[PDB]
Amino acid sequence: ALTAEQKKEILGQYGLHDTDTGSPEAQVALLTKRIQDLTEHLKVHKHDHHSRRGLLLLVGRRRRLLKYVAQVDVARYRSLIERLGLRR
Amino acid sequence: GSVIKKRRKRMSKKKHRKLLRRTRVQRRKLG
Amino acid sequence: KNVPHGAAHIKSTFNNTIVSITDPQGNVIAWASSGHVGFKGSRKSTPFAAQLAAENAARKAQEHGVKKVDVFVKGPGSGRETAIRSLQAAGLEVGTISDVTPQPHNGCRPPKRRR
Amino acid sequence: LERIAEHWEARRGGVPAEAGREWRHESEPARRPGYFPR
Amino acid sequence: TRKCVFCSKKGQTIDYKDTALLRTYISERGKIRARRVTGNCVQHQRDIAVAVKNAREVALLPFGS
Amino acid sequence: MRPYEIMVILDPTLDERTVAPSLETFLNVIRKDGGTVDKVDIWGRRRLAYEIAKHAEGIYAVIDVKAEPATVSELDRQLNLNESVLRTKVLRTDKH
RNA sequence: GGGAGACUGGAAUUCCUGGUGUAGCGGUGGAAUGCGCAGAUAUCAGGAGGAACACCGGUGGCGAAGGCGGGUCUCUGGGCAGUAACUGACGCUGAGGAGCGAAAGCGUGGGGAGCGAACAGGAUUAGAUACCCUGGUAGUCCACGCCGUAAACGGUGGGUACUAGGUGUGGGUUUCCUUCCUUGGGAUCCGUGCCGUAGCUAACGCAUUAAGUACCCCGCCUGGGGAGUACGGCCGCAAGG
Repeated sequence: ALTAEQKKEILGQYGLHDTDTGSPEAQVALLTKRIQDLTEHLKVHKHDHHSRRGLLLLVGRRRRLLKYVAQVDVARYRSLIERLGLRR
Repeated sequence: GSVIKKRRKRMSKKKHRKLLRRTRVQRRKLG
Repeated sequence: KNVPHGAAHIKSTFNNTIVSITDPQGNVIAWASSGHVGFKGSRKSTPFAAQLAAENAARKAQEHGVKKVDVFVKGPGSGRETAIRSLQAAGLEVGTISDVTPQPHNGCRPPKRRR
Repeated sequence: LERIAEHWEARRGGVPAEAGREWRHESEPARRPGYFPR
Repeated sequence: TRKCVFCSKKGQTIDYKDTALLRTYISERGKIRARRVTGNCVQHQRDIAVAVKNAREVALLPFGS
Repeated sequence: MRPYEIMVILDPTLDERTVAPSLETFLNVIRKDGGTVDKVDIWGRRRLAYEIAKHAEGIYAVIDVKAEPATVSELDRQLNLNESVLRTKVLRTDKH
């Protein structure tokens, strides 16, 4: 997974304030970074199915968090989607 | 459970597989 | 020739036993087998046949000048102790006893179990 | 007559097998030393 | 039973370089001794076995002399 | 930059006096690569447990190095190509 | 011993070469086919290759399941404990659907030591399309893809709360005997076994890891054969599902 400095930088960038780590924005940003790293790893090891299952779990968790953020407030959802370069 | 039921099922399955093997080319040519 | 000190190799399988007195460099100078002393079939897996083969090999080594020997036993136990005892009893001095049985580190597949 | 056969093929499954696996009435008793193994 | 001499406050670290510390843990045939005979904990038993294998791989311990 | 421990075995035919410079120029790849530090220790001329490459004795060397994974693999690859190195082994002195 | 990749170690089997060396070896309940006398088996030295990793190693660990242990390095997934900083119900289940899924099998290309369906002899037998023996091809192995089944079983779907205890064992935090060496002992959280209450069950048994007491969601059953078969359809190169 990500190192402490990458987590610190992502949290400082996407966090709602300078302390929050459990906001849906911060969680979704960290999940997106983790998913990109996993996709790069799986591009080389095509037959690493056990890690692919973890990738699926992360994707599902991010989808649920985005569902919550969209239901709570659509403007935040749109801002996050445009800032992170996601489709849905 | 008694293995008798498994025996009946296995004999039915074995006979059906034998029948399928005996008519493979005939089935291929009719289908 | 004259080899005062040599090595004795005993291979005891489940249906035979082969004794070969060996020059310490690995050259064989006299060998006797369970079937070489008049046994055949299942008769040659018996400890008595092992005793006879060991005695015959010991004599055939003795006229070659072999006086002291060290044994290297090997194989499933059938007549190993009997073979060593017969080696000693035939006028041969037995120095050291070593069990060298090939032990794989889980390589190669054994044959299927008999029924 | 089938149950009476008593030739080798009829008694090959009842002859004790293995060395330590399985036990039968006519199975060869294990050889035991004088002193306890310890 | 017996003591895991490594869980103690004086437990020396397990290495593949110190040969004697491993020689005390293998039988006279060069085989690795069992845990119940040795008495050490599971983690230390794994450390010992790995160290013995590594030492064998660099010809510091015989492969079953 | 992770810490590594490298143990090499050199054939005993060569003199023990030239072992230290020969390793020293070998570790020049790790040194100029990434500002990396070594602590070479030599305790050679020990008979091996089993014969290696038609040899019974060997010269043992222990190298403690802190470098990048790509650099160390490069050093390991070079060492095996050299004919005076009988065997070598790389450990990670980290938690691993 | 969670997974993927790369490199690499030793024992053993087989084969090849060269010494010593002779007449048997091999196999069985007992033998014979078979190998050897053109120098076998045995013993020693050297070489080639493939596969599996003794001891550690267990009712012990990890994984959703299938499953996973020679060593090292690289990349990567999950779990647990403590603090409780953060968000503030974001939870559960899940028709269809998608993915993974032992072994055997299938396609293309390599590899092939041992084992070994088929196939050959030998033996046993009234007969042996078998059991046993000697050989032995696919296959087993690798790369990339298909297949999609298993006694794929704990024959026990998932989540949650509650309901006597006793005793092993794995991981972690902590108070007190304190030598603080010691499974010292306790408490606690998460696993994994055994024995046992209440309760449940036709019985066997289960029993805080429920088959007890309840709530939410899903799958399935409705006498035995015919039959998981025919017909039609979908998937598959085919086997077939």
